[PDB]
Amino acid sequence: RNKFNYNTRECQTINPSIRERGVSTEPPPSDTICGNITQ
Amino acid sequence: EDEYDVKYQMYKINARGENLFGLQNQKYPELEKTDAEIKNLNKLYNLY
Repeated sequence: RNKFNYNTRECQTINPSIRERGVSTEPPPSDTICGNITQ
Repeated sequence: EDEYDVKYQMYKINARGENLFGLQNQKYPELEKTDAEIKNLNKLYNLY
């Protein structure tokens, strides 16, 4: 009107996506033997 | 038709510049009179 007409603008940022992923470890295995003593 | 059409587009860029500079938009009635008369004329002649 008195200040001349303004000018529209646009800006947007980069929005990464949210993912839900779940993984597992495991208890390592073990061995259990029995032996006798030789002569 | 072509004549008042190019007149109309000239008037359009006129209004563009006038609104850019914020002046009072100049208004013209003879183009409207032309448009109405040739509108009825062209509708009847196209139907014919």
